[PDB]
Amino acid sequence: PTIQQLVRKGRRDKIAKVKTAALKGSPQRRGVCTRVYTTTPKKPNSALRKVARVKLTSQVEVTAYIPGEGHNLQEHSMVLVRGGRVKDLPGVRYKIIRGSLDTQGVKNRKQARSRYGAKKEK
Amino acid sequence: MTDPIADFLTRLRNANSAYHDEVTLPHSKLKANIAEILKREGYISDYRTEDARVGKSLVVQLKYGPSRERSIAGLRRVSKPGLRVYAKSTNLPRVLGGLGVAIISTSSGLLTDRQAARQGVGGEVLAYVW
Amino acid sequence: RGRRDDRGGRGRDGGDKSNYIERVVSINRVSKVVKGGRRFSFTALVIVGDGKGMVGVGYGKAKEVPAAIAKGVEEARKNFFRVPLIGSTITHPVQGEAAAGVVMLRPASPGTGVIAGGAARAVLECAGVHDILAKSLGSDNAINVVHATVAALKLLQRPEEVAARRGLPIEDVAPAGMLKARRESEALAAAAAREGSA
Amino acid sequence: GSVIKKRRKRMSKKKHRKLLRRTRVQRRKLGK
Amino acid sequence: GKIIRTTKKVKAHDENGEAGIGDRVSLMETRPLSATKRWRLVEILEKA
RNA sequence: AUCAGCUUGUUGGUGGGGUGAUGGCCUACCAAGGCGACGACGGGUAGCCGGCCUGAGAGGGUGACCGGCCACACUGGGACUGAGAUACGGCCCAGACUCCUACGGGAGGCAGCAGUGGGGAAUAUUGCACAAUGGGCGCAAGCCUGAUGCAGCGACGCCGCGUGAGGGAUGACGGCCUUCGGGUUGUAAACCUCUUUCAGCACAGACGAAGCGCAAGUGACGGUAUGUGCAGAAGAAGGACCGGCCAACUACGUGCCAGCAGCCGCGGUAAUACGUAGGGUCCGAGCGUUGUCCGGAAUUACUGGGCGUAAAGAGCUCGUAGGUGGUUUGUCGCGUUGUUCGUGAAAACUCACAGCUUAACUGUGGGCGUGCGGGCGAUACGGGCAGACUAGAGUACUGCAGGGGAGACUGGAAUUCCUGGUGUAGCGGUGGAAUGCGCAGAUAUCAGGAGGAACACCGGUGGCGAAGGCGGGUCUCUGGGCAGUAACUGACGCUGAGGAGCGAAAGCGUGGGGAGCGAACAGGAUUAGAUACCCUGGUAGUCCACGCCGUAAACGGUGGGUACUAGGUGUGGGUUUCCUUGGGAUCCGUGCCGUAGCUAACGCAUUAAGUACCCCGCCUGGGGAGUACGGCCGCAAGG
RNA sequence: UCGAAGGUGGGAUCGGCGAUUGGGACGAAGUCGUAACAAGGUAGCCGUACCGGAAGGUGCGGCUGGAUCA
Repeated sequence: PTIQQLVRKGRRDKIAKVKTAALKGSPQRRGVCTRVYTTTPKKPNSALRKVARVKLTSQVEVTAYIPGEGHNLQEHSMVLVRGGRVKDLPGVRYKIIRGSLDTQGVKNRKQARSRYGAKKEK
Repeated sequence: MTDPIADFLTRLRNANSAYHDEVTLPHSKLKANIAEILKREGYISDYRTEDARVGKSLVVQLKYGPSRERSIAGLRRVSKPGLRVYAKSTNLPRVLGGLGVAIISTSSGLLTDRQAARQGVGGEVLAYVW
Repeated sequence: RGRRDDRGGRGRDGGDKSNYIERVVSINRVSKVVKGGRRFSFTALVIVGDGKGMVGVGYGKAKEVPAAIAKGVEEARKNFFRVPLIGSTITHPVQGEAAAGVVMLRPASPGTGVIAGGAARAVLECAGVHDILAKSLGSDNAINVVHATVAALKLLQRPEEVAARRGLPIEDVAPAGMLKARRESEALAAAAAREGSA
Repeated sequence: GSVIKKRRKRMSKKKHRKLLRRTRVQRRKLGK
Repeated sequence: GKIIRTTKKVKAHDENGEAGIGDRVSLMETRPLSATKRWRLVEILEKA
């Protein structure tokens, strides 16, 4: 607007808007899991979601969601947390890899098959 | 009063939009050259220069068609003070695919886009009319 | 628009002349609250045209979908619109505006293809163009981009018309490449036309 | 426009004013 | 595309003190004569 | 700039010194500057580039391989040697660490190639050769070379090839649906011929070497590549997805569960959206996920956006830097432009061609290298200089209108109290009442007195002021506007980041004043309950003097300037032509209606939100929040 | 003379933790009222001051993004 006003100062982009604060710009981080409690979502979607809060190696304290039917992980398992997005429980935006370092792949999973980590039938 | 030629072409867009027969202007050299170009391309019909309060004046009659329809389908000042747009010879910007014309004031005077192309000189634009 | 494939032993399906190209752009059920509930109706934005470059724009209101489509066909039938071209291209870059609909319609060299979004792609696929280059800026809609595209095609004019407005002998109105494209397109009009006579 | 925007803004403003009533003293002394 | 007017406070060397404030002096690039005195001026045009 | 001042070898001079060379590089004296809102000095991050990725381009991201520069070599100083030094595998010192020691003292330095531990989501062998190319020393032979040449390892990437071909039914077995007819898998399979790349086993076996060598030999890769043979369909397919976008649907199983999901959203016993099955679709030695970037995003809009009500016009002016500039003659050639020279290494990129069975790949020749510097040319436009002009701007002169402002003096009606009459039981108040004032003489009425504040009527869609704002009168001092003439000056204009000034009400300080009204504060009433409305009382305040504060729906929700674009009708100020106050024409003002044009719509519409130019402010989803932190101003409230 | 490390000193500045405390976001479903939207039952809103368990109430000036029309 009034191009000398842009020669003075103007027209810069807004903000990087970083999605995940896992850290480092790293795709997945292994982590020590603690207190694997099960929660209640927002009002149109009522169920019990199986989350676990994980202390990423990156020293931060986050809370990840465990996809699949059940979780092999108990207290102090070395779960490999990737970044995802679950709308449904507020503040949980990370998903634990199933078929990983500690948490075994989902058993009798026969159709989804890459997610949930089920190895092929012999 | 900050731009002379913007008031010129502005007065041609208003007098063209409001179905006028003629228009009156403060005469100057650059407006005389632009009036001579728009004579030579036929966007206006003819202009005459009067003597008036103090200075001379430019009375342009506008060229209409087979009914009330207009020949100048627009003006747009591009080499405006504050962002005076310069043009090398590679491209005298083509206007409306070539159907419109570009009043370009090179070192040889004032030319159109086509004359700036063939004679091999560029160095300005001014407003371009279609 | 379902269950159209049918064979009838009746009087006639009344198939006849004017086998034009007809495109249905969008259908959104339009609701109206009245005392005790909602009254659903239907709007069909109907594009019709022939491959010369004559375009219609129809806007059908009915509480059935093929009824609204047929009323859009009859309304665009009532209201056609001539589009000037060069070969199968467009003449020169324009911008059309229907109150929020911005569409830039720019020509291109032949072979490129109609590159436009779905509303402008509909209005240009019904028309006589095969190779132009458009874009729909603003308003993110179907009705305003169709109507803005038709206003953009109203800002078109012939090279000859421009020459006529300025009282100048062509050559003197166009540049030369576009006159050569006039020679190419009229030459293939002569070839396919004289192959049409025999 | 609507007065709803105006009133949400004003709710914030009110709450803040109250918060400075009650902490007035405390801000003076904790600051000094 | 705005044609920006910019300034440049160079430093320059008069042996004879021929120039004063407000003048139209010439310049020419030299050897580095001190810490940022890299110009000497010949044929001063107009005095004030 | 939530970092505004920093600097004393710091800025310049002279004499020395030092250096390969100029020089606060150094030193003694002398002078006292220098650098900064074109962001100095500080803070944060970062090797820079040819390039790469993305994109229509403009631009955005990035700096891996390959190539060019720079900086460093355990951390931090220092010189020496030398043509040349951050001296990685040199020296000296001080540290931190590892190790040897007979305790006196020594030794180390993978950010060379391998390799180990650690950290990590994650990144390879303690390989073979100097045959080729580069490098060193040597007369040469030759010797050295973890540069390089190659090999190993990982679908880590890009490209190519394979897992067969042809025949084959009114379409078998099996599977799952079904309207119980059948339908799909499916020409697919079994079978019947045929062909074998690539893996397999044989035998032959390179080019890279117009090389080196005076020796007779010499290829690390290598018995590899590649040939010619033999046997036989023979050893060779998977992953995602099938509500919508978005190519692709049916059944069974659980029925707000278990789960799904990129967003919209699917699960509450008939889910094409969850799990399994058939089937389909899309890719294919891969296919999905996560992360990071560009794109779509015209969603920071130079190209290419906006600000009446959607986010967005500073409360209003004056003015510093800045940006911008009417008419016209000359000159300069700084912007602009034309042309030629030089340069923009190679590679990449693009076009053509050649080479490898093709391709990726590699090479040759153009173009690209959007730029910069030198020479020569042009002078319309911008600018500089030197001039000229009167239309913008300002001044003089003649009038004219006005709650423009400040100071001073004064006027009456009304309310309240006071003294005194006249005079009695109620007055006041309300939707209805009661607290309340009365019976000690109220309210009522008459006379007089005090005191304060506000100015009925004129007076309204009206005047003036930049905006707040301004109405009893008179006087004194002072500001602006408008018109007319054109007498003068001669572009002195416009805007204006920061900056100073003015700025309702409430509030604040010190000193006055205090009738009416009146937050807070009481009582009464209403009510479930009123911390409320309504009633009775009532302090700060409202008023004046002197200062603060700086805020408002400070609103035309519309920054300032300028030119133009059909009209119609009111009213305010002033000039003139005509009828002779009426009408016209004109300049300035303020309203109502209305075309064109504009707008998302309502609306605006010569007083633009229309058509254009100049400068400023400001906006970038909603909350969080005009809040924290920090600073500035303020007596504080707070801004 | 210069001089790295070391020592003493008082500060700048960037953070981490801190008992307690302020507010903020989300949760359903709880308690209390009903402030706003219709003249929302006292038109609403802006500034400011004061008060109140809370929404709020009142004063002073302003505004139509106000209503019916005395």
